[PDB]
Amino acid sequence: KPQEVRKANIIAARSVADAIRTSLGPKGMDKMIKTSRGEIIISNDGHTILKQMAILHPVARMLVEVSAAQDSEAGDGTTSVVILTGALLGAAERLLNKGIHPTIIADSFQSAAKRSVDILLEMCHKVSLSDREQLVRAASTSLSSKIVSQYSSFLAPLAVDSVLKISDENSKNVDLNDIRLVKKVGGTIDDTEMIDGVVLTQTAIKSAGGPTRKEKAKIGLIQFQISPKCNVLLIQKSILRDAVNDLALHFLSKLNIMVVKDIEREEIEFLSKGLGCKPIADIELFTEDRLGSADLVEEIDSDGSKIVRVTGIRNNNARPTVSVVIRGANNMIIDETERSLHDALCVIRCLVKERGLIAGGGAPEIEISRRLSKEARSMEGVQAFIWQEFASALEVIPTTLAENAGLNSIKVVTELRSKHENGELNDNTYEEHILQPVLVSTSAITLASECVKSILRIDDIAFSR
Amino acid sequence: PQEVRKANIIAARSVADAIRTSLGPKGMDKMIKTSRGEIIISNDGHTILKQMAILHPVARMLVEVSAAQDSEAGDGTTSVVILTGALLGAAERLLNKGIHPTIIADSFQSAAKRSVDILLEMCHKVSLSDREQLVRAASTSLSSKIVSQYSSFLAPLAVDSVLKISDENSKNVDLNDIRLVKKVGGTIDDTEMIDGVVLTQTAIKSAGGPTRKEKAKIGLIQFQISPPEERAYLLNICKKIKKAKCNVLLIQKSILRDAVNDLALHFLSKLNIMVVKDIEREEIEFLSKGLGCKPIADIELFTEDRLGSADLVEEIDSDGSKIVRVTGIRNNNARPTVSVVIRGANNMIIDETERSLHDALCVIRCLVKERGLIAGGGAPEIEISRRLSKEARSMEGVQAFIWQEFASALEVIPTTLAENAGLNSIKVVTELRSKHENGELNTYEEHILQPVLVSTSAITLASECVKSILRIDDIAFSR
Amino acid sequence: HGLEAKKSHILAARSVASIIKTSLGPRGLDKILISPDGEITITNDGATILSQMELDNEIAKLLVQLSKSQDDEIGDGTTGVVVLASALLDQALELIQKGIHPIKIANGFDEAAKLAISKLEETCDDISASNDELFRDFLLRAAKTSLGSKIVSKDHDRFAEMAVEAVINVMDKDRKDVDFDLIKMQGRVGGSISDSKLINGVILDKDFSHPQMPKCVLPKEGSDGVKLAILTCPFEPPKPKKFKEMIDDVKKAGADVVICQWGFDDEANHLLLQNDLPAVRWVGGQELEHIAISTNGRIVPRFQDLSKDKLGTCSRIYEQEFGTTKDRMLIIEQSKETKTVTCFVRGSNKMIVDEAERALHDSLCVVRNLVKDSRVVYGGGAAEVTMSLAVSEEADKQRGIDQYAFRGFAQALDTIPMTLAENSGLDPIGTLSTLKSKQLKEKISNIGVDCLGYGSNDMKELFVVDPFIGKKQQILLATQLCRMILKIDNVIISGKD
Amino acid sequence: NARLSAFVGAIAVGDLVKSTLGPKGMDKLLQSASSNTCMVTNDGATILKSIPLDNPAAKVLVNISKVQDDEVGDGTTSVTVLSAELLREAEKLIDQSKIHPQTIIEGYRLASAAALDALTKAAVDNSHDKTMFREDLIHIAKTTLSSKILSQDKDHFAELATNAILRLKGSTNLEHIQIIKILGGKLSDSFLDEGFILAKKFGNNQPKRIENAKILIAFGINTFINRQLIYDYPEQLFTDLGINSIEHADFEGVERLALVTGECDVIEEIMLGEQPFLKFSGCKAGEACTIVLRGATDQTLDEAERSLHDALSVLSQTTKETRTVLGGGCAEMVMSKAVDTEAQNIDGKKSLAVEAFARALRQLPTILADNAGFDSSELVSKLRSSIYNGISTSGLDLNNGTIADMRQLGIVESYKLKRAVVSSASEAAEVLLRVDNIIRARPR
Repeated sequence: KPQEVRKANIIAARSVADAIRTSLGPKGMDKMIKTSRGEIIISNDGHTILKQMAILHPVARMLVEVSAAQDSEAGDGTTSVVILTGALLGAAERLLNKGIHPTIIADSFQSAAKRSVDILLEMCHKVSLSDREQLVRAASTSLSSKIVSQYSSFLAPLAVDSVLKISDENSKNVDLNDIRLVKKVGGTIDDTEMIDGVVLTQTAIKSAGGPTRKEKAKIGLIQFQISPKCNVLLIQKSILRDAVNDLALHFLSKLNIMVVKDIEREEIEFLSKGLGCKPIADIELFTEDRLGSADLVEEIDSDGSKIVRVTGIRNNNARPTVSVVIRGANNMIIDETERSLHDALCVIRCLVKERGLIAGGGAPEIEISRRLSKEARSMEGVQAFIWQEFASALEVIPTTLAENAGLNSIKVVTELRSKHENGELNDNTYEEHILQPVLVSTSAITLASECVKSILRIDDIAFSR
Repeated sequence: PQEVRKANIIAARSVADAIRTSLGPKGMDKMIKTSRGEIIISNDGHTILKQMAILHPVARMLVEVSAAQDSEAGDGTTSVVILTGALLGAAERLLNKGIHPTIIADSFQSAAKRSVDILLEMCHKVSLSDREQLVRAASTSLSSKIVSQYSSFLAPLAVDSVLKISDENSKNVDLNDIRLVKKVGGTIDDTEMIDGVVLTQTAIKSAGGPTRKEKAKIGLIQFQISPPEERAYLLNICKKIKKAKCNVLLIQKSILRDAVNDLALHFLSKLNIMVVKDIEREEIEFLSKGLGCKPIADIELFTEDRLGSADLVEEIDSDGSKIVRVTGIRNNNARPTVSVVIRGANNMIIDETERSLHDALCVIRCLVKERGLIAGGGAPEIEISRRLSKEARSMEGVQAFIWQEFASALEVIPTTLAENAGLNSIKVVTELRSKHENGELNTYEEHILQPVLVSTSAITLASECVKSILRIDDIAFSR
Repeated sequence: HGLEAKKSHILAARSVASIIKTSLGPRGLDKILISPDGEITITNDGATILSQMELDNEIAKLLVQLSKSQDDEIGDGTTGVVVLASALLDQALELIQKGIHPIKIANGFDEAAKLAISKLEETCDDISASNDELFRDFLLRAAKTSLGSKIVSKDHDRFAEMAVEAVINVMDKDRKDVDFDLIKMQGRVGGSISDSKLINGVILDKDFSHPQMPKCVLPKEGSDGVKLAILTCPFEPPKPKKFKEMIDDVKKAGADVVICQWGFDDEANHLLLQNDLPAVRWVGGQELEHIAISTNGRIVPRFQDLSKDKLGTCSRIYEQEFGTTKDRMLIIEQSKETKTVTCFVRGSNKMIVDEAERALHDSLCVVRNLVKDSRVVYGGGAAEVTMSLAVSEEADKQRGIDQYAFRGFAQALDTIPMTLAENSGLDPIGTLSTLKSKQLKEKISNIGVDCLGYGSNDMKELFVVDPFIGKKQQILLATQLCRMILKIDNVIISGKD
Repeated sequence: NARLSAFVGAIAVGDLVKSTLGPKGMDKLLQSASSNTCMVTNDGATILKSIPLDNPAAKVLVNISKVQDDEVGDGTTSVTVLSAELLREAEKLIDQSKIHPQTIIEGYRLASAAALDALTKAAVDNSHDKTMFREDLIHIAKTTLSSKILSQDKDHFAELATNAILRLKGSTNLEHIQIIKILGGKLSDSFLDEGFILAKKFGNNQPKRIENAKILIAFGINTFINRQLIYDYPEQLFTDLGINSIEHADFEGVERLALVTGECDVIEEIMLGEQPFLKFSGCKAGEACTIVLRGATDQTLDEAERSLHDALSVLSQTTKETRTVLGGGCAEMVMSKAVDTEAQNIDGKKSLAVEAFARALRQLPTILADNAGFDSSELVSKLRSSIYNGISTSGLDLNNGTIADMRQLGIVESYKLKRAVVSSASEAAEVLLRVDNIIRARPR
C-alpha cells in the first residue's frame, strides 16, 4: 500500500497545521514548547514555533523550509502559509477516495496558482515607488503591533528612505541582509543616523597612539592578525591568540595608519559585499587594488557608543549599502525595535519587487473562491472538480481569522460573500489602515502549491545510510 | 495435491508392513484388543484387517481386496496385502522423480496382464481328467490342519464333488452352493456325499412323528402351524397340504411363534407327513436352488408345481447327531449340489474341519477356471523378475523405469518367506537366483504345490488396488 | 449524546446505503432473497431488498419505514430516495463542523427542494399537449427499461401492451386514482410467458367441482350478462342457535353459478349437476368484495333476499386448461370497464414466475405515474444534473446562512449521476463535468448518464422519459426523511429480559 | 469480504470435481459421520449434491448443474470448471488490471459470440453415406462412455448404443429405451432387444406363451393390464375366461406401452437371472428398444445406469443436429483463436477482459493433460503452435503422448453439446460476477 503510507504522512501533516491554526493573527492562541535542554519559550509567531519544534517527521519538515522561504522572500505570512498548505492536503484526501492520481492533483495546482495570481492582480491597486506618502503609511501600521507606538513616527521615514536609495528601477529581488540594524546600548529612539556609506560593529583603539580618525582613507579587509598606502586596516577577531600586538600599535602610529581590530567574524562576509573589497588571507597576496575608498573616516560618539562611520565609498561594482543604527536605553528596546523594523523592511521589499497592494483580512480569499467556482464550469473532466475544491481550500484563512478573534465562525464568513458581491475590495480595512502587500498573498499561494506538490510526490520512504 | 496421496501411502504402508510379519505359518501373530474386552490371536490377514476397525478410508479397501482374495482364489490373503504395500512403497520414489500417478497406475495394469502369460508358459499343464494330481493336491494342503491320517480319505471326496459341478466351460462356480453341516458325535471316517441335499437340523422328537418317509415331496413354506375349535382350524391347514400330496414340511425358524402344534402332530401322523422345523434363514436361499422349489409365504400360494421330489427321506441313527438325508431330487431344471456332513466327538474338530475343507475346495476350483499349478516358496515371484530384467531394456520413456521397480517390489514376498523362517533374508534369495541358470521352477519333491489362480489373482487385485489408491487426491467431509 | 450520536448517525447511514449503491439502475445487482414463507425470487427492487434487511440500528430503520409508505405510492423509487437522502446527510456532516446547527440544515433543504421544483417545471415537457400520436409509444417503451434486465426482455413487446390496459381500466381520466388492491398479481408454475393473458375479473382458483358440469357458461338466448350467486351463509339445513328449497331460489333468480364462503356436501354436487349449475367453495372474505364490484352485483345476506338486480352479471365464464397443470382455473371477463383487473403470468419454473411477476408489477407502477401527470421529464441522470445547476447558480443570489445549505443541496444531487456512472463503467467525475458543459455553452437540454451501451451523449433522441410526479415524489420523501433523521439526537435501546 | 469469499469459495467447488473431468480422470472419495456410507464414484452431479456447502454463492452453481444434467446428463464437470476458471482470472482482472466489473460481463458477452462462430465454421456434417454418419455416432458414444467402468468393454459397447438409436427413427424422447439390470455374467454379455422385456410376470398359474394377444391398458382381449393389484377370486376367474391379467404396472410402464401399441402377435415368457421375464413379439411399428446390462455386483449396475442414460441422451440429440466437431482439447483450442482474432479491434477496458477468456479456454484441456500423466504446458503449447496459423486438424492425445489427428483416432464431439456448455457456463459466471455483497435474513 504505497498510497496508504502517504496518507499516514498527510494526517500527521494536518495535525501540525491544526496546531499552528490556533496561533494565526494577533489574537491567536499561544503555544507552550519545552525544549529538551530545559528552556521554556512561548510566542505566537509560527516561524519560531516550527523552528524549535524539532519535527522528526520527514514530510512535516517541509513546512519549516517553506516558512523559512516565506520570511526570506515576502517576510510575512509564515503562519498563514502553513494553514493554506493543510487545506490542500485535506481537500486531496477526498480526491484519493475517488480514484484520482496525485499527479493530476499536483498538476492542477500549477494552473490554479497561476490563475489565482492573475485574478488577484486585477483587483489589486497598482502603486509606484515614486510616491513617498504611500510607503510611510504602510510601514507605520506595521509598527502598531509593538509596544513602541508614539515613537514610531520617526521610524517610518527611516525605513522608507533607506530602500528608495537602493531601489533604483526594475531591481526585482532586493536583499535585506545588506541592510544591517545596529543595536547599541544607550541613547533613545528619536536619535538615529542613517550613514548611507556603511556602519561597523566595533569601536576604535583605546590605547595610546591611535589616531581614531583619518581623512582620505582606504579600508581593506584582512583576515590575518599581526602577533608575535593603507590608511585604515581591519583585523579579524581571534580569542585564541593575540589579535594585534601593542608594539604593532606604536609602529603603525608613527606611519599615520589607523587601526581597527577585533572585527567580528560574522561581519567579514557582510563587509566584503557592500564595500566591494576582497578578503586578504596572506600579506604576500596583499595589494592596493583590494582596498576601498573613503573620503573621511571619523569616530562619533553620541553617548558612550564610540562608533566609527564611513561615507562616500564611490565604488562602481559595489552599491550604496546602508546600515541602520538603532539606539535605546533598556535591552528590550533595541531588541523589539529590531524585529519591528525588520518586518517593516519586508513589507517595503514586497512593493519593490512587485508593485501594487491589497487590503488584508481575508478579503481577496473570498472573491477568488467565488470567481473560481463560476469559472470551474469552463473546464472538463477531473480537473474541473479540482477548481471547486481549490476554491473551498482558500476559505480556511479568512475562517480562522474569524475564529481566533472570538467572532462567530460561520456567521462572519457568510457576511464576507454577501458584501463582496456588490463592492470590490471595500471590506472596511482601508479605513482601519490594514494593508497587506500583494507579494505576500502571491508567495503564500505559490509556495503552498510547491509544498503540497513535494508532499504527494512521496509514495514511500526507506532507511538510507 | 500430493500431500493427500503421500499421507495415504505411508498410512497404508504401515498396515502392509504390520501384516507382512504374519506371512507363513511361522510368521508373527498380531493381537487386537476390542473395546468390549475381547482379544483374538491368529495369523489370518482377513481376520486382523476386519477386527482392526481402521479409521483410514483408503486403508479400508484392503479388507475388500482380502475378501475377494478368499472368495476367488481362496489363498494368499496375507500375500496380497504385502504385494499391495510393495507397490505403494516403490511408488514413494516414483513421486519424487516427478512422475504423475496416471502413468504409475496405467503401467501396473499393463504389467499385470503380461505377468499372467509369463506364468502360464512356465506352469505345468494338467487336466481334470487325471485324478492323481487332484488327490495329492488336497491331501498335502491338509498337513497344516489337525487331520493327518484321515485326510487321505477326505481328498477324493472333495475331488469328485467339484468334478460334477465344474463341467468344462462353466469356469467360476459358486462356493455357497456347497454346504458343510457340522454336528457333534460320530467321527471323521464316516462320510456321506448325499448329492440330493442335506439339511442343518434334526426332525420332530415328539410322539407320533414318523421321522421317515418314502416317495415324498419337498417344498419351502413360510407358514406356521399355530392355534388361532383349535383342532378344526388346524384340520383345514393339514387338508390343503394333503391336496398337493406334500409329505415333507419345511418351516422357517422364527422366535415369534412355535412351528407345529402338538395337536397337529397326531393329524399328520395318520397322513404320514414328515415335518422338519427350525430351518435357518441362510438355508432358505440354499433350498430354493438345488431343490428347484420356491418359498411360499401363505397357504394360498402353496401349489403342487412348486413341490419337488424325494426318493427316500429318513433320519439316520447316530450318536448325538440324528442327521436327515434326502436323495434323488429328480429335478432337470435345478442342477445338483454337494452337501457334506461333518462329524466328530469334540466341538473343536468339526469346526476346524469345516474351514480346512474350504481351502481344499478353493484350490481345486482354481484348476477349474485356469488349469495348471505353480510350485510355491517364492518361485513365481522370482521367475517374473527374471523375465522383466531383459524386457525392461526394450521399453522406452517413463514406463521403462517402472518395469525395473515393479520387479523389485515382487522380491518382497520371497524375502519375507525367508525372514519368517529364521533364515537370512538376502542369502536365501541369492541362492535361488544363482541356481536359476539351471533349474527353473525347482519344492516339487517336498509335496508343496500352489495353484496358478492364487498367484494370478494376487497380482491382479493388487494392481487395481494401488491403482485406485492413487486416484484419491482429496479427502472431504460429506454428510 | 450530542458530540457522539451526531457523528454515529452519519456513519450508520453510509454503511447501509453503500450496499445498494452498486444495485442502482438497470446495470445494478439482482440480489438473492429468501422469504420466511418459503418463496424464493431474484430481483433488484429496492422495496423488497430493504424490507428483507433487518438490523438493530435505529438510523437504518427509518429507511424501511419510509419505503413501506413509498411502496404504495411508487415502490420503484426506494433505491433512489435512500441514495439521495444519504447524500444530504454527507453534506450535513460538513455543515455541523462549520458551526451550523442541525435544525438549520433541516430548514435549509426545505427551501432548496421547493426552489428546485419550480426550475424543473420550466424545463419540463408535456405529452398530450405536444404529440398525441406518440402517446402509445411512450407507455410501451417506458416498461422496456425495467424489463431489460430480465428474461422478459425477449417477449417484452407483448407485455408492454398488457401493462397499459391494466392501469387505465382501474382508473378514471378525471380522478386518476389507481389502487394496488384493485390490481391482482397471480401466477402458477408451468407453461411459458408467451401464453400469459389479461383477465378482467377475479380468479378464485376453482375447478368447477365435478367435471361433468359445463366448463363454459352460455348466454342462454341473449340474456343479461351471466348471473352469479353470492351467499354469506353456509350451505346446510337451518338449525336453531331443505336442499331442494335453496336451489329453487337460485333457479328463480337466474344465477348460473353459486359462490359461497363455506364448503358443500356431496349431495349438493348431485342436484346442481342436473340443472347445470356449477358451484364455488371456500372463498375468502376479501375476494367477496371484488366480485360484486366488477360484476356490478350486491351482497345478499339471506337465502330469500336473492333477485335479478342483486346478482352480478359478467360477460361469460369459461374454464381454459393451462398446460399440464391440474388446477384448471377460471377466467371471468367483462365487456364494460370494471374496477378490478387481475394479471396472470406463467413460467417454466417457480423462480421464473416470481421474477416476471414483480417485474411486471414494477411496470404497472411506472405507468401509474405517467397517466397521473401528462408532463414528463427526461431521466437517466439528466434530471439530477439540471436541478443541481439551477440551485447552484441561485445559491450565490441567496445570502445568509442558508447560502451554504443551497450549495450542499446542489452537490448532493450530483451523487445520483455519479453513482450511475460508476455502475456503467465510466468516470463519475469526468462524466458529471461533461454533462454540465453540454447543458451550458451549447444549449439548455437534458442529457443524462448512459444506462445502455451507446456511442455518444444526448439520450433525448432515445425518447427515455420519467414521470414528473414520480421524480418529484422522490425529492420530497428524501427531504422529509433527512429532516426527521436530524430530529433524533439520541438512541435509546432497552435490554432484553 | 463477499467478493473474496465468492471467488475463492467457487474455486474450491471446481477443485473437488477437477479430477473427474476426462477419460483419464480420477475418482473422488467422500466420508460421512457414520463412515459406512463412503462410496467411490467420479460422477460430478453426485459430488456436488452430496457435499453440503455453507457458501451461498456456491449454491448457485449447484442448481445450474442440475439444469445441465436434465438436458444431457454429461459434461456437467466441464461447465463447473470453466465457470471456475473465469472467476479465477476475474480476480486478476479486477485488482491489478483496472477493469470495471460490468466490463468483464460485457467482455464475455462479445467473447461468447466469437466462440460460437468458431464452432459453427468448424462444424461439418455428412448427409450422404449414412454409413459414415453411423461411424460418427460410434465415436461420440466412445466419448460419452469414457471415465466409467464401461470403458473396458466400450469397444463392444460402441455398437450397442449406436445401433440402438438407429432403431428409433422418431421423437428424441428416451422413454422408448428401457434399461434392465440383472446380476451375473460379464458386461460384454449385454445385448440389444426390441421385444420390450418386462420384469414382471402375469397371473398365478397361466400359460407362458400367448399367441394373438390384444393388449388393453386399464371387450374380447387376451391380455389384461391393471395399475393396482388383483383380488384372488377374479384372478382365478380370468384364467377360465382366457384373459391374462398383468399387475404391478407403474406410471413409467404405462407411458412405455402407449408408445408401442392394442394387439401383439406373440408374448413369450423367458427365464433369465432367476426371475420371470416377458418378451413381446409382433408389435405394430415398434419404436421402443430394451437394453439388458449384466453386471457383477449391485454397485457396478448402479453406476452403469446413469452412465448409459447419459450416453443415449446425447446420441438422441445427434438426430436433430448432424454437425460434429473435433474434441479432445481441439474444440477448446479452435475457440481460443477466434477470441484473439476479434481482439484486434476492441476498446481499452474490454481488451484484457476478453483476452482473459482466451486463456480460460485453454485451462480445460490443461486439466485433461494433468490427469493423463503428461505435461500440460509442454503438450498444449506444441499443439497451439500448429493451430495458430492454419492447418488445424490434430488435437491432444491422452494415450501415446504425441500430437495426432482426432479424426484418425476416432475422437469427435457433437455440435449441440458444445454450444450448450459455452452458453450455460457463461450465464453461470455472469451471475457470480454481479454479486459484491450477500445479505441473509435471520432464520427462525
